[PDB]
Amino acid sequence: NFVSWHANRQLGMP
Amino acid sequence: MSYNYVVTAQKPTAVNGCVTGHFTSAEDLNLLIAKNTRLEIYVVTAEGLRPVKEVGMYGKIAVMELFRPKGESKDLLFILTAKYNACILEYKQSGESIDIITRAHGNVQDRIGRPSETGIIGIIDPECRMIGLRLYDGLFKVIPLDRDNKELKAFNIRLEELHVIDVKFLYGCQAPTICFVYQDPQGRHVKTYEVSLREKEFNKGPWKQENVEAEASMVIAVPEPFGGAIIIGQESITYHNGDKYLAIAPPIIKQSTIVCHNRVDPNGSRYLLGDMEGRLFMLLLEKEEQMDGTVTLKDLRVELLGETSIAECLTYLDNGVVFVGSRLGDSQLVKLNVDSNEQGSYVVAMETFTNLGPIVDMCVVDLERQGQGQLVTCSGAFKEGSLRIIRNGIGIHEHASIDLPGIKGLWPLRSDPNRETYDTLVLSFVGQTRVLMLNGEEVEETELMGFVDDQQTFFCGNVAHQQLIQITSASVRLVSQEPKALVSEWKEPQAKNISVASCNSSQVVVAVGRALYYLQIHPQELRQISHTEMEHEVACLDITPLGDSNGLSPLCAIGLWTDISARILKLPSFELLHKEMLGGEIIPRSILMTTFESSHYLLCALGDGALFYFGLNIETGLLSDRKKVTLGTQPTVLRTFRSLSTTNVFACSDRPTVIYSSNHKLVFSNVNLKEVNYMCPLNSDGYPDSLALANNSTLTIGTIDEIQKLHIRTVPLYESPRKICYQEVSQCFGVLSSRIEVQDTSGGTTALRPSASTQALSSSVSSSKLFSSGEEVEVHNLLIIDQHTFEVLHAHQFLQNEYALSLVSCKLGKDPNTYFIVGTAMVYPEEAEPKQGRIVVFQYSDGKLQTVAEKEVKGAVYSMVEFNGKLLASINSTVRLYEWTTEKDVRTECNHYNNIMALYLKTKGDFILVGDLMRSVLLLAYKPMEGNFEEIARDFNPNWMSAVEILDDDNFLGAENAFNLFVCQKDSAATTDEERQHLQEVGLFHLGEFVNVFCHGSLVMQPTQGSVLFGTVNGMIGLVTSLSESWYNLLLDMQNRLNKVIKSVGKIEHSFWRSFHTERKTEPATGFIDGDLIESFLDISRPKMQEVVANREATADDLIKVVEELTRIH
Repeated sequence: NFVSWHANRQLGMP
Repeated sequence: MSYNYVVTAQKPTAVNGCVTGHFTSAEDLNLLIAKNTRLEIYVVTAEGLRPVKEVGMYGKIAVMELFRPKGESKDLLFILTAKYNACILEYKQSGESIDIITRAHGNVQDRIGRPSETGIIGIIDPECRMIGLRLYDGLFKVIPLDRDNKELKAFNIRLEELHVIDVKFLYGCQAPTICFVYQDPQGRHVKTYEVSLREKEFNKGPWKQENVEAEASMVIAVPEPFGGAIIIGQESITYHNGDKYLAIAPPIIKQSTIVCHNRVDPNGSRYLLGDMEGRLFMLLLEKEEQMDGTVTLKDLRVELLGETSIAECLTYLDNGVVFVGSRLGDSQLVKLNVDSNEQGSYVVAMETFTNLGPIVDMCVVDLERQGQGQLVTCSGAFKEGSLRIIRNGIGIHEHASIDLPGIKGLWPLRSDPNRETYDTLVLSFVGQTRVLMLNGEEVEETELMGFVDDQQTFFCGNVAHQQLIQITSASVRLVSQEPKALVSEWKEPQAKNISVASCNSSQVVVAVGRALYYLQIHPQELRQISHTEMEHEVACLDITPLGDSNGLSPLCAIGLWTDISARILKLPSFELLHKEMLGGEIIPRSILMTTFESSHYLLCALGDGALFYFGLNIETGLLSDRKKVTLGTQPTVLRTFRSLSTTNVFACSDRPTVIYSSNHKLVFSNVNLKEVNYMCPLNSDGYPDSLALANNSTLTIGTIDEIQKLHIRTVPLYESPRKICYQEVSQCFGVLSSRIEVQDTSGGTTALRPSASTQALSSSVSSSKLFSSGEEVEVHNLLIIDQHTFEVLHAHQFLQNEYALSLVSCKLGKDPNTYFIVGTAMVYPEEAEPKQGRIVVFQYSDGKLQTVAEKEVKGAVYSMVEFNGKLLASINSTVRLYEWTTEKDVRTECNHYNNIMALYLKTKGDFILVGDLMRSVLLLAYKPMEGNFEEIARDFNPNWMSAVEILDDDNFLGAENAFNLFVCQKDSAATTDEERQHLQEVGLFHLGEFVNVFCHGSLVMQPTQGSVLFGTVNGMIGLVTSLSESWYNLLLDMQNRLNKVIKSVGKIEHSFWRSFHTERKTEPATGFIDGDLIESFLDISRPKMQEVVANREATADDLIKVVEELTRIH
C-alpha cells in the first residue's frame, strides 16, 4: 500500500 | 541572490556497517564501524572498546572490507563509496600521530548499467587475487589485485543473469569461483562461475545450478575445513557443495526474515544470525571426522540465544562478546553466555550506544521555560521506537541561592580533621573577608577565631596536622583546628603586600611582585625555604602535586607580565626550566596544572577571554599541543572539581565552559549559565557532591549534568512513533504511534509485548460508528505525554485498521480551546490507495482526553495544517479547507477543493503554501474570490521529495530521494505570467542524508540570518541558515583554498562529493556552503593555515575568528 510504503521510506526501507 | 550555509549539528549515529580484523597492527583485534561518511576504528580490549581513530570520507561508505595481500604485514582496508569512489587504505601509526594512507584509489562508476536491486555488493576472494563488484544489473566488475594497479583499472564481464540477489567467492577454490542466488521466472537458483582474469571471461562453475527457496537471500561462503555455501532463506536454511546437499526448515525462523550474519569460529562451525525482530540465533555446523577421510558436514542446527536490538550489523569479538550494530535502535555490546539466565536468555547486554535512530519527525521546545532550544524526536522503529530529548550544553540545578554582591574569590572549608565533608564557606571581598557556617541547608555568617576579616583573602584551604590556612594579602596566617589559635604568622621582610597566592595542602608559594618566597607547613609553623626574583611581575601561579607525591608539589606553574609568557619552575630551587612567550600584551589571568589521563596538562588563560593549552611531562617540560581556542571575552579563571570517575576543569568567564576528555582529547562544552566569576567544588553536610558559583551578585550551589556537548534524554516507547506535536497550554506532547499485533488463534490480535500504548496510565478506544461496509496488523494510537516527567498520561486507540497519518495542535476559528487534530486513513492490504478516513478532534484540558468532533472524509488524510483559522487538510490527491462551526462541528464547501497530492505541506503566515504533487515543489496562495488556492508557481524539473520548508516568502528548501538539498526561488523578472509560473533552483548541494523533517528553531540562544534544523534517517540533525554576498563569497573562497590544503582520505574531491547527483543529472553545487568544511579550518596547523591565506584585508587571525562566530551557531 502507498501508505506503508511511505512509513517504510522514512525508516529507510524496512 | 542565493546564499545558504549548512552544518552538521549531530554526526550521524546509525550504524551502517561494522567489520572485524587486524588493521591497527597484526597483533591487535579491531572493530571497524561505518557510520555514513564516517569510519570508526576501535581496539577490542578487555574492558570493551578502545577508540583510536575516527575519520571523515567524502562519500557514503557502501563496502567496507579487510584483507591481507600476499606477504603483508597487517590487514588492508577496501572502501567503496555510493558515488563509486574506490580506495584501499593503510593504517600508519608512524609517530605519536596516526594516519590513513591511500595505497590505491579510482572511480569505478560505469557510463552504462542500471544500479541493481539489492544494491552495491563488494567482495574479496580468499586468495586475495581480486575484488569482485556487483554495481549494475547484467555486469560484474573485476579489479585485479597485484603490487601495481594503484588506480584500480578494472574490467567488466557480462553477467548473463539479469537479477542477482547475493554473491560471495567460495573458499578453497583452485581459481576464483563465484557463488550466487539469482532470480528469473521459475524462482531463484544458485550458480557458480570461475573467474578467469587471464582472459576476462567466466568459464564454467565447479558445480551445477540448483534451485533455492523463493525468498532465499543470503549467501555465506564457509571456509576451508568445510567449503561450499550456506544459503539463508525464509523458513529454510541449506548447505550446498558439489553434489553434497543439506537442508533444514526449523519453524522458529519462519517468522521474521533473517537480515544479517557473522562468523564466530574461523572453522565456520558457528555463525551468528540476526532477525528483523532482533531475535539472535546461533547457527552450528556439525563436523564428522572419518579416521583418515578428513572432516565432513553431518548436519546444521539453529538455537535461539535471545534478543539483541534490531541489527544492521553483527560482529563476534572475543570471549563471548558481540557488538550489535543497529540502524533502527541503539547499538550495543552484548555478552553471550553458555548457560541461559533468568527469563531464559543466553544474551546479556553489557553496553548500549545512543542512536537517534531514524529521526522520523521532531519539534523544538523551550522545555524548562528558558530561552534555549530543546529538540524532541520521534526516533527508531518497532520495539526500538522512542522519543529523544536533545539538549545543548551542560546544565546545573540550583539548590540554594544566597545573593551577595562583589565577591572576588571562594574557598571550601571543613571544621573537622576527620571527615571529607566540609561545613564552612569563605567569601573574600574586595577589602574584607567574611566566613560562613553551615547547619545543613542553612548559612550563617560568623567568623573563625584565628582568621582576619578586615583584609582580603587570596586562599583558604585545609593543610596538615589539624590545620586551616588563610593567605591574606597582608600575611600568610596559620590556625590549628583543635587548638583554635594562630600557631604562627609569616609576613614580608619589608611589610610589602603579597600579590599572588598558591597553596596545595602541604606547600605554599606566594609572590610579592617579581619576588617569590617558598614556605612550608611542617608541624605548627610556617617555615621559609626559598627565594628568587622574576624577570617580570608575576600574574599567576599554581601548585598541585601530580602523582608521584601527595601534597608535596615538585614543580611550579607561572605567568609573567610584560613578556606575556608562561613557565615551569622547580620549587626546591625556582630555577627557570622552560618558558614560553605568547603573543599580545594582555596579561595571563590564570594558570593551572592538572592530571587527566595519558597526558599531564598545564594550561593558561589570558585576560581577553583567550586560552592556550599545553601537555607536559611532570618529568621535564616540553611544549605540546597549542591552538588559541577562545572562550568568553572576560579574563578566564580556572579551577579543579570532583565529578564522576575522572575529576575535571571548570573555566569561569562570561562564557562558562567545562573542560572534559574526548577519545583522549579535552572536551569543550558550554555550561548553561549567565556568567561565572569564581567556582569551588564541595561535599557539604547539607549540600553533597556539589559546586559553588558566584556572579556579579549571587552565590549558588548545586549538581552538574553529563559531560557531552549535546546531552540526550531517552524515553523508550517499545513501538513506532510517527508524529509529534507540542501543546503549550496543556504542558505536554501528542505522539501518534503504532504497534504490531498478530493473527490470534481466536482470529483477532494479541500482544507481542507491552509498549507505550498498552501500559499508559489511562486509555480509551474509538467508539465511532462511521463505518459499516498468521498475519500482521498495525494498531494506531494517540499518546499524550507529560512534557516534564515524559510519562504516558493517556492513550487513545483508533479503530480497527485505521492508521493515523497526520497530527496538529491548534485553536480553530473563534473557539479558545486547543484541540489536537488527527487525520486518519482506513488501511487494507489489497488496496493501493485508501478511500476512507476521518478527522478527529480531541481535547486534553482538564486531566483527561475528550473526543470533541469526528468528520468522515473520502480518503487518507496525508497531511494537515492550521491555515488562517481553518483546517487545511490534504485528503488523498485532494486539498480541502475546513471550517470550525460554533456548534463545534468541522465543515467544508465541497465545490471548493484542489487537485494536489500534498504529501508534505507548509504555510507562510500569509495566504501561502508549499506542497508536493506529482513529484515537484509547488507554491499556492489563497484567493477568497474563488474560496480557493491559486497556483502561483511550480518547480518543473522532477524530484522525489522527502521533506520541504519555507525559508522566507520567496525561497523554499527541499530534500529528495537522492540525498540532495535544493532551494527553489520565484523569478523576479518579466513576462510575469509564464516565467513567473516557473520557480528556479537557485541552490544545489549533495547532503548525503535522507531528510524527514525540517523545522524552524535553534538549540543555541541565551552574525548571520535564519535557523532551520533537520532530522535524518541516519539520525543526523543538521542546521541551515542564510548568509549574504560577502560571507558566501568569502566562504566560497575559503572552500576552494581549503580543498587544495586538506588531505582527504581516499583522494576524493570535495567538489565531486558535494555536487548534486541524481539518476538523471550531475550539477556542481550552488548557493550552499558546508560549515563542516569551513570548520575544519581550525583543525589545521598554522603553517597550512597561512597557505590558505595569501589574499577587505585577509589574515590568519582576522579569519580564525570569523570561523568561531560560526561555531557558536549550533
